[PDB]
Amino acid sequence: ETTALVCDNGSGLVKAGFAGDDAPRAVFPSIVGRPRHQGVMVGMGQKDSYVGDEAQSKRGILTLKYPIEHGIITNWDDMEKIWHHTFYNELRVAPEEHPTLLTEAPLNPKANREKMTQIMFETFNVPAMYVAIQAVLSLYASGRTTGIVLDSGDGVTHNVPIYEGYALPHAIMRLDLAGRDLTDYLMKILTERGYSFVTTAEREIVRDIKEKLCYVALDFENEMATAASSSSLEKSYELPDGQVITIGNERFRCPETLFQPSFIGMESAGIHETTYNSIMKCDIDIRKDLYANNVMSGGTTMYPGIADRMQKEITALAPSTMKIKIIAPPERKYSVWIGGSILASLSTFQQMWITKQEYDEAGPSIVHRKCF
Amino acid sequence: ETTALVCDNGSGLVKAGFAGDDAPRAVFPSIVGRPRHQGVMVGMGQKDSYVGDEAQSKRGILTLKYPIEHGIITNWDDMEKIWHHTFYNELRVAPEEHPTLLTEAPLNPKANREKMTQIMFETFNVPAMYVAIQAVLSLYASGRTTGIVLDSGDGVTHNVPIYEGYALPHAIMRLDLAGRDLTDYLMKILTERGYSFVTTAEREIVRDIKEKLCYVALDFENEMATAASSSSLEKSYELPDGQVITIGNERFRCPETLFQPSFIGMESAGIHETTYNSIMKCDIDIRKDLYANNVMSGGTTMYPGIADRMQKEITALAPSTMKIKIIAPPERKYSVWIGGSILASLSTFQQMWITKQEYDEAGPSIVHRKCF
Amino acid sequence: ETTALVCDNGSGLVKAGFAGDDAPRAVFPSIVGRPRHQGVMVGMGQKDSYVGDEAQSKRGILTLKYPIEHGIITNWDDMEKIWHHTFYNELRVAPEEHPTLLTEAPLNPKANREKMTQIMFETFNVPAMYVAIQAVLSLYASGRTTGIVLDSGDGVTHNVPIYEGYALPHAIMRLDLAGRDLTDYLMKILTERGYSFVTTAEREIVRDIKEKLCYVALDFENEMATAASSSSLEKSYELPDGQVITIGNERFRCPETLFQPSFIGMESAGIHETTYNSIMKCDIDIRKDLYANNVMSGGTTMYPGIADRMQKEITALAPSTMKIKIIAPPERKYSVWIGGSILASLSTFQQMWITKQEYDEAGPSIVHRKCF
Amino acid sequence: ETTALVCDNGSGLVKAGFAGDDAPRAVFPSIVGRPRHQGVMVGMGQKDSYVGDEAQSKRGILTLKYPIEHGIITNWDDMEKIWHHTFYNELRVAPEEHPTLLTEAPLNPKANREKMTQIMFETFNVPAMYVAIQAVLSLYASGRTTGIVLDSGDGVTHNVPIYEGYALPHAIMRLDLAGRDLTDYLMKILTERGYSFVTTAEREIVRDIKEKLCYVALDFENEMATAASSSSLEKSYELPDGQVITIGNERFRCPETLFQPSFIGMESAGIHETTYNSIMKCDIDIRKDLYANNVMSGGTTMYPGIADRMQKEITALAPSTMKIKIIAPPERKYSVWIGGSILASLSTFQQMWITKQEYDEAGPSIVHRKCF
Ligand SMILES: Nc1ncnc2c1ncn2[C@@H]1O[C@H](COP(=O)(O)OP(=O)(O)O)[C@@H](O)[C@H]1O
Ligand SMILES: Nc1ncnc2c1ncn2[C@@H]1O[C@H](COP(=O)(O)OP(=O)(O)O)[C@@H](O)[C@H]1O
Ligand SMILES: Nc1ncnc2c1ncn2[C@@H]1O[C@H](COP(=O)(O)OP(=O)(O)O)[C@@H](O)[C@H]1O
Ligand SMILES: Nc1ncnc2c1ncn2[C@@H]1O[C@H](COP(=O)(O)OP(=O)(O)O)[C@@H](O)[C@H]1O
Ligand SMILES: [Mg+2]
Ligand SMILES: [Mg+2]
Ligand SMILES: [Mg+2]
Ligand SMILES: [Mg+2]
Repeated sequence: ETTALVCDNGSGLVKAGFAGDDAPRAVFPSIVGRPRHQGVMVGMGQKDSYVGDEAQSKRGILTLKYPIEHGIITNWDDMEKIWHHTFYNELRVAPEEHPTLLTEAPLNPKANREKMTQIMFETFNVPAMYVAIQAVLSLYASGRTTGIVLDSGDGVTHNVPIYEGYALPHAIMRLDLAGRDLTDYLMKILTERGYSFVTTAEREIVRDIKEKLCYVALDFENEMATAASSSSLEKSYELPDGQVITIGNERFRCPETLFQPSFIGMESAGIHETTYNSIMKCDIDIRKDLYANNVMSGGTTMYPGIADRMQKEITALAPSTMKIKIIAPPERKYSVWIGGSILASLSTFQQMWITKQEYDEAGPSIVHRKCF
Repeated sequence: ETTALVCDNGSGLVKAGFAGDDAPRAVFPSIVGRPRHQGVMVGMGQKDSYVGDEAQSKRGILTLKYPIEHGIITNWDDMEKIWHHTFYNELRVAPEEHPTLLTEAPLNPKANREKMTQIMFETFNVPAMYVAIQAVLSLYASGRTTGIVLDSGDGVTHNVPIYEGYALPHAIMRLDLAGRDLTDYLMKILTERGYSFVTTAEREIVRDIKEKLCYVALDFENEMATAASSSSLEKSYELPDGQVITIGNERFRCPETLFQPSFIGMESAGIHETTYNSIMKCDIDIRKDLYANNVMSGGTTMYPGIADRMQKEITALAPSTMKIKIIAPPERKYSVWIGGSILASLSTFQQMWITKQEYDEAGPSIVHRKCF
Repeated sequence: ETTALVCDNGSGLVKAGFAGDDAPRAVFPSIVGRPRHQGVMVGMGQKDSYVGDEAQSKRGILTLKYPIEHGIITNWDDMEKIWHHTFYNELRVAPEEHPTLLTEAPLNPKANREKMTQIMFETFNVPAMYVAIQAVLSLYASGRTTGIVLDSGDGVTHNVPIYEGYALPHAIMRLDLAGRDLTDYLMKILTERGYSFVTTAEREIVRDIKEKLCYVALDFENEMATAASSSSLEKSYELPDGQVITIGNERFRCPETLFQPSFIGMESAGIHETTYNSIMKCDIDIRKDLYANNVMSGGTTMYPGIADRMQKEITALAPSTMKIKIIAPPERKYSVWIGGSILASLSTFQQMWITKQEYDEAGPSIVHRKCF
Repeated sequence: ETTALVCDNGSGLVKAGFAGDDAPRAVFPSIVGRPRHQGVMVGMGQKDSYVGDEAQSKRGILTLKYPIEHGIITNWDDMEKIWHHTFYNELRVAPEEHPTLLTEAPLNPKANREKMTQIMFETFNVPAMYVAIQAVLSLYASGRTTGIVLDSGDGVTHNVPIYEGYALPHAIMRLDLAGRDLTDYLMKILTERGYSFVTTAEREIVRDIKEKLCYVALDFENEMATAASSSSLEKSYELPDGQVITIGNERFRCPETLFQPSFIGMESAGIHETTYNSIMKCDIDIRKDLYANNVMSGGTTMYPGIADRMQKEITALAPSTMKIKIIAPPERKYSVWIGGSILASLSTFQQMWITKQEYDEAGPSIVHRKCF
């Protein structure tokens, strides 16, 4: 009993490590694959399920499926299987040796935090566990206690305003347009170039196109009229089969969906008017200290030039007599885990766990009252 | 009950032996001969049928006929007769002593695998038998689990892609241009030299011309224009009657039919565009690992310089940023049997037989569900 | 200038006629044939290309090729040749006399609609033309403005939800399993009966087997176990050479691929879970009016008993408190053209053309903004 | 330069005439005779070689020899001598006045068409010449462009399928059982009556027996059992020396060799299974139009009742749901020349000659590329 596990179960990518380190020892996607062909070799019951890095190598013959949809775990027969791969096959530690700090998104169903709690005790038998909130932990990474958290992950995007210690739950604006629904819009606009990426194996190619050749336009129409002279923007990507694709104005139209959700047909507003409408529901005296502290996190805020368009477009919405400072640390991808490393290494937290003894006599409703 | 028979009934040449050896103990062609003349000696009912090595010695007075057409057994009164010659007269073992591993081509009719099964139990009374696939067994010989199998035998040629354990049945491209239909094109282009090889006895001479003086051109037109100066290429063959033939540009035009099936008038493409079109129907993530593993087998890939023209012409079709590696072992003629020796000598296979007891209560549809 | 041409260039069968009629005056397949043999008669340069009904009569000596793959035109040297056969040799009208209403599939590449537009002006010099969408025009035939369109043609199958005027482009689920890829599965399951249909000339025989003896099972396993007593289902077809085939359980396994795309190995779902997953991405208030309006069209919805299995299997997926009404008109094969006859005969459309004058000053990007 | 010569050099009988006529002006056998006795008169060097009609009158003292064996010219010192008799002594025209249309059998050696070409220019100095194929020219006589040609001449018999313009070279079934090898079987079955016809002078008597008293049985065994009551079939022939022969069942057993090549010991099948096996190698879509067009030609199809047994025995081999129509014109002996008269009298052919000027700069390989 020395250190604690921090198993950030993201909606698209599991991050796990130890309390204290500044880099997780387990980065692999939340993929549980099933083979779908015949299998004529002598390995009949040989590796019926591939999890994580296994199902990323062998993905041409596997029916991949993300077990987590918008932060809501849909398949408990598979999310147990990633955790069994997480502790034994990748971290190589016993679950019974160390406590665990699980993370989840805010506004999740109340049956979701309980079913995570039921598994970590009745299956893995951990000593103690605490389920934090992913938007709280972005402050501990940046070293603040004040700000609003644009936590655009892979399954969900949600602004959470937090003033000096005190979170404001009546102003969380959740949005279900995230990195998984940008891939599905990118596969719909690569069809107009002729390239047909359809199945789940090609879905992991388009996600790799999105992480390499896709930026955010500062102004959208003037980058659109630049694509009329289609020579200075068409970058080329080299597929796993050796083919090439000449992708042009699809470089910037796929992350513009974060600012124009009418492209994929969502009746809401982008991440510049769900931040501005989450500050205009806070109190007027703390409205000045939230403009100067705009913490971003998540994978979907790793695009080139997303801190420019946030600062350019909130300023068009804010009253123009004071400043907007988008605070984007250059390692903000892992920032939910980095704050999870710090908070599990404090002194004022080692009494805030939930032990097995406390879980017995108080039941699974002891986890919802733990700081909401 | 110690070892197992592996009776590879090829479409033109029966290979039989024991499980464990690296060379079959029975190599003789699938020929059942009938005499066609009068027979004035006292041997009236003396040896009315000659099978295999018998009908290769006495072939001047016999009406030879292959019982197997394109892998499909056409005459069950003769294919029983080769097997009765196989077990007793050549292997000299009882059929009831050892199990049997029969091989057959993929995409054969479903009545063909059943009628082989009916004979091996109700006539020879073997303990157990398993009908494998000839394209699977080329991997066990080469020691791989990944690749596409150019299995150009004597009756049929078929590319079968197999990734790491899992075969892809929706991409098998079968082709009925094989070594038997190259003999019939060679007898049609020896007519233009004047030499008339017509009957079935001379058909076994032309097959012996094809196995000795016929190579594959690397480039076809530049070897054709070389034949204008007709002195440096005309090799001579010495017939069984002592005659000679001065064969020239017919050295390379008969195996060019494997790459130009429009010579014998087939509306398909050669073995370079049925391999390339069998990879372009596989999934895109396994398309890279099939280019680097091109297993060849069968007798018709024993020509001089066939690994050159495959590697030279798939490369003209593949995207030119990555490599093609034609894997041609120097004993690939027997490679269907060599893999049959290994697979019958495993530990994870000795439960995968089909016994007589299991065949009784489950009927002849128990053999089609056995790994397709 | 009285009427308009409606040239529905299908992926497998060209339909052309006049605006106003209820039956097209030109039904012939999209086939451009090249002869592949010697041609020893005096007709040396005599009819080097046969198009449509010509290449259906003489198909034994022709290398037929469909110019259109999945709605995407692959060979512009041949698609011009069908149109030159369409206007002059079959409709017998000048192209310069009447405007033209071309149709195409949704989610086609943006270079495909432009290259059709470039040919109809710069080669045939038509007065005006409009490129509609084939899924829109299925509503005008059925006389509705509300519904989802199962447009299972020959090259492509795509559900398009359309509410009262307003199409929903963020819910089109395209699928590349159509009538051409059912023929290729039927030629792979006639091999297990022994019958080898391989070349392109026999491909037009198997397509004629599919249109006559192939129905859809209501329940699949109970029609499969019916084939164990193989006497009451084996229908016979009489080939062009006078042979017969006794086809059994291949009557219903070839259109079951429309509901089980894992048979030909596609990692997607059938046309019952791409309709249900295209309604579950529409808004919840219009989800009730799409269940009661399920327009089918295309050739591949002409099977016996396809309206039964759609209504039987969406009902297993829908919430079971309200109704599903599959609307299948008994002439739904030509329904893309029937709606094209009506829409070219309206009053509110005769200003929605694209003239040659408007095409000059605005360029080929004037056709993509025309109602998407 | 008005008309053209058509010198059909048959394997047993030279036919020559002019382009336009419906009957050749030169019918005489291909016989070059040498005298073999002493010659005691004063005519020492008097007529050392007799050609054609000369060596048919004086044949009792001449060693006759056919210069052509199975279409292959064996003695160029004699085939020049027939042509020198053909142009000057029988047609009485200069060779330099008119072009020439030579005919030959298909599948002849490539040295045979060149050596004919070398003689017609470098010895006779004709203006232009074209070497056609004898099986093509049977269609022009019958006025068709579709059918299979049973061209049973004197040296060779070969089925050639020809569809609408386009010949199919991969289905020509050549057979070396023809009218010359029926004479040699007739001289072997007249020995059992006692009559010994042995030398070449008596060989021209047996050929005259075959052309007068030999028919084809419709059913063979029932005409054989009719010969048990040997009174109603034994016809009598009157020899040149005044003797008579009472020939019985040898009337029909000598042309039965055309349907039973095992009588003279050939390992092949008759002219009913080399026509049926030459249609079963054609494509399946043209297999119906070859059954209804069975053109016969050549001298060996002049027997009484050969159109009956072809139509009676292909029908036993064909699928019995459609018809067989043996098309036998009543002048089919000269039909190779009749088609040669028409094709040399066309307008689309007078550019398809091969002049002396074109032969100089292009060499003797210009004749093989001329429509194969
Ligand atoms: N460098 C990048 N640029 C753009 N998008 C990225 C990048 N890296 C990851 N992403 C997107 O973000 C997702 C990963 O975000 P992450 O924060 O790991 O999700 P989660 O909230 O589930 O942990 C990926 O699915 C990918 O689509
Ligand atoms: N050395 C050789 N070179 C070229 N071709 C060969 C050679 N040996 C055999 N063949 C051809 O390969 C055929 C034998 O192939 P094989 O693999 O025995 O066929 P099967 O699949 O029926 O066993 C023979 O008919 C012959 O035409
Ligand atoms: N009666 C039928 N039953 C089943 N399938 C049919 C029938 N008629 C046509 N088909 C299939 O539908 C295809 C024709 O569809 P069609 O509507 O012409 O496609 P498109 O017009 O989109 O190219 C044919 O290729 C055939 O496979
Ligand atoms: N009336 C006849 N009946 C049967 N056979 C005949 C008849 N006339 C000729 N023949 C045979 O046909 C041969 C002539 O065939 P022909 O077509 O002249 O040969 P080629 O094809 O070499 O010109 C003769 O050798 C003779 O044996
Ligand atoms: Mg995350
Ligand atoms: Mg083999
Ligand atoms: Mg259509
Ligand atoms: Mg002739």
